[PDB]
Amino acid sequence: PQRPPVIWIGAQECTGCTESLLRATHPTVENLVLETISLEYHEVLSAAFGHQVEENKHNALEKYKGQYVLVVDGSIPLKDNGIYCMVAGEPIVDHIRKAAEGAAAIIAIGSCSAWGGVAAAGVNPTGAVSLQEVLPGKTVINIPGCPPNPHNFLATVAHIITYGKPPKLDDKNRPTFAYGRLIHEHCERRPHFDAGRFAKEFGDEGHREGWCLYHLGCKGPETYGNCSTLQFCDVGGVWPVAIGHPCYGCNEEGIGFHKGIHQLANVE
Amino acid sequence: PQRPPVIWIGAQECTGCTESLLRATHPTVENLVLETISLEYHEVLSAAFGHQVEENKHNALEKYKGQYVLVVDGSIPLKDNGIYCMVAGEPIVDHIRKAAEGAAAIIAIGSCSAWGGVAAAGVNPTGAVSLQEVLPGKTVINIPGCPPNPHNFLATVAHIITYGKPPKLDDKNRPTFAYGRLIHEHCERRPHFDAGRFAKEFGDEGHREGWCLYHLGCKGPETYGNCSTLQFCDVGGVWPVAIGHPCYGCNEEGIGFHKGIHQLANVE
Amino acid sequence: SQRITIDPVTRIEGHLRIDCEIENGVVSKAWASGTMWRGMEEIVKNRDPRDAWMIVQRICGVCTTTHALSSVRAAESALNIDVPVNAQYIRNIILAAHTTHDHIVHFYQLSALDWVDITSALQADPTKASEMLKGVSTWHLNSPEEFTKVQNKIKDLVASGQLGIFANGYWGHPAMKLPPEVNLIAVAHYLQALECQRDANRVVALLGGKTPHIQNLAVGGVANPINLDGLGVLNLERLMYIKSFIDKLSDFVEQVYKVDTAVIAAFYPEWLTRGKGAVNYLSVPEFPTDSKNGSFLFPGGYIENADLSSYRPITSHSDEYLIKGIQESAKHSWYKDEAPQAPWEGTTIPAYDGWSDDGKYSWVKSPTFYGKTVEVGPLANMLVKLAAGRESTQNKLNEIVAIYQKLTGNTLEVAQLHSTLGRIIGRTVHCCELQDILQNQYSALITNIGKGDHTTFVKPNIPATGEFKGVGFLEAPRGMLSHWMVIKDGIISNYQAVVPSTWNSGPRNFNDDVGPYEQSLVGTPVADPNKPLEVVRTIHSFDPCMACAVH
Amino acid sequence: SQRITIDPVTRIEGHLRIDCEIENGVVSKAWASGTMWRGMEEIVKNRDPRDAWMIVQRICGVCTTTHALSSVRAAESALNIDVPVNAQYIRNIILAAHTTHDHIVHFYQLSALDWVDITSALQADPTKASEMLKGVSTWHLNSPEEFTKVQNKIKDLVASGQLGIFANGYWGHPAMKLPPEVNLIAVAHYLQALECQRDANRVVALLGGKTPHIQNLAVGGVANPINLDGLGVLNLERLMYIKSFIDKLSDFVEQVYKVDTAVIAAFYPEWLTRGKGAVNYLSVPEFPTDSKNGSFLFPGGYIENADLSSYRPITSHSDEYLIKGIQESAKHSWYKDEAPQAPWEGTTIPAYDGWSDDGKYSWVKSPTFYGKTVEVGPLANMLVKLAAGRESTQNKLNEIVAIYQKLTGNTLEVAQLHSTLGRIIGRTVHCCELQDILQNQYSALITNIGKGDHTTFVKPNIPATGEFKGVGFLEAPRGMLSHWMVIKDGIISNYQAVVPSTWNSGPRNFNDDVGPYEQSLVGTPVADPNKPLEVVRTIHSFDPCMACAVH
Ligand code: SF4
Ligand code: SF4
Ligand code: SF4
Ligand code: SF4
Ligand code: FCO
Ligand code: FCO
Ligand code: F3S
Ligand code: F3S
Ligand SMILES: [Mg+2]
Ligand SMILES: [Mg+2]
Ligand SMILES: [Mg+2]
Ligand SMILES: [Mg+2]
Ligand code: NI
Ligand code: NI
Repeated sequence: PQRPPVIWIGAQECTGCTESLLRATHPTVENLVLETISLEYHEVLSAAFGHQVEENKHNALEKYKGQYVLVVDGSIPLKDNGIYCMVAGEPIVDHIRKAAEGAAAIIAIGSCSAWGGVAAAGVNPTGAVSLQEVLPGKTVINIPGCPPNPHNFLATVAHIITYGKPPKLDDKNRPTFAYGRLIHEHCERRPHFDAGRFAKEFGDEGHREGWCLYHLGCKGPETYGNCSTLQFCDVGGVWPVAIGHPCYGCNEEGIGFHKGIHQLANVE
Repeated sequence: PQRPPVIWIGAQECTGCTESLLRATHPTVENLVLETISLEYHEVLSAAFGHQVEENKHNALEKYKGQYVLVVDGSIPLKDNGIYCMVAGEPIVDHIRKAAEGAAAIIAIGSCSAWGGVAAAGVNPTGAVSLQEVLPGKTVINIPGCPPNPHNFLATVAHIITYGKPPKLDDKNRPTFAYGRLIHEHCERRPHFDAGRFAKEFGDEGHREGWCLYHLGCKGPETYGNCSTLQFCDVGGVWPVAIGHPCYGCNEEGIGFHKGIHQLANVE
Repeated sequence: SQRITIDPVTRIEGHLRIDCEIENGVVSKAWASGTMWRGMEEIVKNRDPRDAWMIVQRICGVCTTTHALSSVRAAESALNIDVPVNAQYIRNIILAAHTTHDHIVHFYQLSALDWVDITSALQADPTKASEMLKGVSTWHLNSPEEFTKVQNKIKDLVASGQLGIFANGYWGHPAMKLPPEVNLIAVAHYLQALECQRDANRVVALLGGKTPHIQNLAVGGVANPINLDGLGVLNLERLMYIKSFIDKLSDFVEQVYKVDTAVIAAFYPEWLTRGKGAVNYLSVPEFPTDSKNGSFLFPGGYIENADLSSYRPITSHSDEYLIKGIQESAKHSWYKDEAPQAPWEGTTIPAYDGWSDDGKYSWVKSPTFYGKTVEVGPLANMLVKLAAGRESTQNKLNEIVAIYQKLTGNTLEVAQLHSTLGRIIGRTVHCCELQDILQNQYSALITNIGKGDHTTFVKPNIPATGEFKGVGFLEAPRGMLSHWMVIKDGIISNYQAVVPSTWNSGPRNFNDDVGPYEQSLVGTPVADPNKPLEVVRTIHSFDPCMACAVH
Repeated sequence: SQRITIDPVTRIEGHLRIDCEIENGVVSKAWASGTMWRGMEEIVKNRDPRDAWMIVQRICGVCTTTHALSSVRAAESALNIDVPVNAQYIRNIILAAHTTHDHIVHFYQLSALDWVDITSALQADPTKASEMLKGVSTWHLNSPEEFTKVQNKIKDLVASGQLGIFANGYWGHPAMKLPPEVNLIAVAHYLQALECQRDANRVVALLGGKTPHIQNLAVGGVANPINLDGLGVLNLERLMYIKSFIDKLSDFVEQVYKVDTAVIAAFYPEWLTRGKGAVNYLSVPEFPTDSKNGSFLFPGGYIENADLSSYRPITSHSDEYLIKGIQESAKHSWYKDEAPQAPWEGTTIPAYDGWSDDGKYSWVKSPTFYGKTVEVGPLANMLVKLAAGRESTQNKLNEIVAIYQKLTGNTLEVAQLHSTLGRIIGRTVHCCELQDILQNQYSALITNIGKGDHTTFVKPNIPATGEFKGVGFLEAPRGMLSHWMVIKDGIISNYQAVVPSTWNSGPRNFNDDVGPYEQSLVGTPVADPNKPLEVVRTIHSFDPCMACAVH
């Protein structure tokens, strides 16, 4: 049977958001592209290149008009008429706007496309902005993280396919199943926080007892996400805090890539 | 190379503690028996039966005197002179005491052998007791749980093999890496407990938001273990509370099999 | 005659002793003895009905899940609670995935070394072994290279002088009939089976909260919180993860386990002509799919005197004919009250007086159905399904028979299923059909959640006065299970479990009639009475669980 | 003659444009262009040195880990911090396991579809395909049954009319030389590769906290808390879990990836005679094992004019000869300052003015070593190891050559390694040797913890005045990486990354000399200028990463 079509365009991306798919297990990337979807355009995996792959994109935009899911990773650079990302001689913002016109659903995967992320941090050399900022009249589903657990994306796509609509979203258009709660409001080290049991430096006694990382700069108190529950890589027990390092706030605008690792978070 | 020998004797066991090994991944049960150890006696898996398997036991007890790890699952029944568990026409307590004489290390795997467990609960029909109770002169390493995560056992064995001594133990002779902390002092639902966000019945709104299970009878506040961190089955996210059911205290004497599911725990 | 004892019988769950009288190399009489008792029925008494399932699940960790499910069903029966359909789907996925693990482990880890000689496997030509399976299996892990790797693992084990679980096996026994190549095939599959059963239990764990010993049930439904959009609960991502493991089970079950069942039968055809344990068979329907504890995906029934054509269908767990027929006796068991007891009036009063051939010799009670001995388990459940004309079962059996026919030139008739090999075949058929149960119930759950039904639990009320009675039936891996609960003044006043291995392994009954294990052994040839492999072959075919049988 | 553009070049990381003049069916001149810039060097400026690694790791998510490690090494260099040896072991395991994933994905997901025709695979006989690999591989998943299942997946994809990532591939191109059977072998291995790379990244995740983008580093060591007896930290159970994934990688690497490398070479032997990019090569030593940031398991060095016999070894990341030689020019890049700059004095001032063949045409800078163009990456790293007389490298190369010899009757000499296929071979050799790095460093970690050393982190101090310069070298999957940090008054006053794809992909330099990509393409035959598969074959052999090249 026919599979739902997907068009994936990378802007100012590091490829980590695509790479997250290679860690996924439900579905694995091979089952994703052979069974779950038809990946009609993806430059990292496409056999075709150059003129042939742009032919694929245009054929798919016409054949699947109104039906495909558009996915963008990376920020979109607007400074100097879009020249900081040029594909086939034209600004990526133009490619994305064209693809957005016939999209059934639009997903910003990763913090860069969701809110500008690292590429928009500091002085923002390229005038990088989010996908929603480039598409003001469209509802963009934001799946932030640097990169998110791939199933935050895959279960969003699955909800669209299986039940015919997006999952429930918060007021930043983030799926509530993955971003509905602060990490600190569902973190297994909260007992240590509550008791004042804190690591003060990596390798100290409290650190080696698995105590809370607040005083190392943990941004869990101001970052929405599912890192403490869903965690990463499906092996069990693997997320930054569990390994011994504070959350950096990479999911959350104004936290990750803005505050120093060891800068303390505000607690609600 | 030669592999370290293990003798496993089941007393009043349900076989769940052996079955835990079939979920293990590091090592898998096949790598355990082919690479990590030599399993010289185990009635669930051994090709030999009857007089041939008893010959295996006696040969191993001699060949490996002072060298083998003795593992017992199930409680040991003392009532009526041991007749509630008879193997080859003799009370199991006699088999265990004989094998204990030559053991390099002795492990009670599961709550039944660690402290009597379910088989010793209520009116205790068979006068079931723990392995330590039948071996007063020996240091029995207790790995409780019903059954424990198999790696609580396997990493204990590995410590004996790799570094030559048992892992660090608490004052109940339980390995600290697995039993050193109360579940409630490392539980990811502690923020909800702290905020008074509680499920009141299965299926209610708070339950369906993943709130704390204290008022459903969660025994995390009075049970030592690693269920919230190591969890179970190595798939990620799988332990009773994460699935939606309170901890029952199965690791902990006086809690599991004594307190009702919905009876409330004492909080320190 | 000569008298032998097999104690312990290994590669079972729990503690079993088998004694046989042998006349001229043929078993003439046998005794089955469960040698360990815990008193789980007394341990659970006098507690809140809601607590029973967590306690009685510990009757057994091989058939984990089963006593938990039967216990909640018994309390729900007593209290008149209709379980939400989502809770049924979840309970059903757990039971079907668990049973897949259970049956795979039984065929390979518990049984294969009765039929397979590892020493002979060392002589095999791995390329010849792989060629034998051409057009018999499409499994992707039957290459000479796989078989050579497995052969080398065995080689290294033997060379180490530490044979461990393989030490003193029945290598070279005259009843070992496989060629070297088929021995090697079977060992490779034994190892591969461990990955498939692990995946089956990943399904169980994601819904149960762990395995062994699930922790997601309740009197009134399940503790899983269904919320497609909820963080930390049973959402779409978690369901997708469950499905990823469900999908991993079918190929091994269909292309390895099903095929090896036919291969073993092809090389051991005499085992289609012995090991008959009974002429009556019972199974209960299983996998309810409506909102009123019914509409089962698998049918149940009662066959008398091997007559499939006149069997009695059972379509309800409230069937009064089923309920009224079940009794247990302790005449030849170590309990005090010997007359047949209906389980709601059952007692379990220990009365150990040692072994006596003509007196008491087991901790297992003797169950009867309207006074008759009955075999339960996968042979019973297959024959009932055939009697019901279930096409899925006939088709699956026909696939096994087709492979057997390709290898032997012969077919299998239903008469030949009343046998040691028929019993093994029924178990394989069950495991195969359970894969469709899993797909069906996963799809049913996804569909129902999509309709807006996220309900999972109906909170019970338990009257604080009055006495009332419930029974929970379940078709377990080893056969019909029933838990019988009496509630008085709000607590459990009686609890009796009648477990499938109780039916099969129970000793001679109130009328001194012989139950399935003991009957099945009459006529067994024993080439070497010091090494009675043939007796263990037939006993293992029943998949004994003595923690279950005795509790 | 004519002018072509390949834009986008797919199956790379990032945004690349390749232009070629074709004369008489052969590339006569080429331009490489990085078409996306973020300004990561400017984004990290003015911050605390300890924060840089989390930011600059995001230079690239394909070569995740690498910029994080180089950044902490750069700050440690500036600050004169000796990293605890346990932190080195952990960093090394991460880098080696990451690189295993990276190289596998490059050979299969990124490169194989240059050489493999999926349409032709539909015509293959799966049994003939399996037979071709006898005495070539012992891999356990080369059976006809595996290959038939894979063939049916292709069949179903094509039949659906939705070829997706396979649509409009170069099927039937005259440069596609594999027989149907070898095309099917390669597709089966392409899918199998995805499992192996997943296992490699499970190693990375257990120490890094996740991947992509690890989160366990620090200026001063690592954030992993070593405590064999500690709950919730890096204990013996967690280490055993890491080891279980390390052990899963070798068979695929040695029995599939290594063998397929020789198979591709055997069918495409002319590709040993084209694609030379440079005559100078650079690699840095890697995997330090002492307490002073040295004692590397892999050696480094500088080869000039292809002379292995007179190469200059590099044994230290503080080597002043290495440090002083490195500069970058922007004459033909879209930056303002054009004269060669040492990276501590580097600027990155954007000056986009559109494409000009003779002016500026790329966001990639042009690196030189003492004024010469240099190829970095697996070809460089292999040639340096051969120059060092490293027996492990010689032996691993010889294993690939022996398979090639068995298949063709011909041998491979070192002169043939300066080529597209030689570059691919160097990458395969690296992936193979990295499996021993993993075993070695896991064992070293276990051993050291057992001696009672659980130290992982030395807290840095950063003077609030003064100007301090540091450089962090790392031998990344694509070649020598260096991060150059200047600290002034406690904060980063300059940050310059010189990345391996910068060396290889950079445009014509200050003296208009041609870098490796552009040089390698001269002489490439192009059968069809509208479908320049041959150009992409050579470019892919360098494993371009343009987020890395440009940052
Ligand atoms: S969100 Fe992070 S991983 Fe994804 S493109 Fe941006 S930097 Fe890369
Ligand atoms: S500060 Fe971080 S480690 Fe501590 S409880 Fe909050 S989220 Fe967890
Ligand atoms: S501890 Fe639990 S799982 Fe282990 S033998 Fe006892 S009842 Fe069974
Ligand atoms: S009561 Fe139970 S669920 Fe709630 S925080 Fe404590 S351990 Fe966690
Ligand atoms: N299956 C199983 Fe256990 C037995 N007999 C139960 O019920
Ligand atoms: N490997 C890699 Fe990425 C590039 N080029 C870096 O460093
Ligand atoms: S840094 Fe990112 S990955 Fe999760 S733990 Fe913090 S939001
Ligand atoms: S019931 Fe047992 S398994 Fe853990 S969650 Fe509680 S100690
Ligand atoms: Mg009738
Ligand atoms: Mg009973
Ligand atoms: Mg210090
Ligand atoms: Mg740079
Ligand atoms: Ni059982
Ligand atoms: Ni990169």
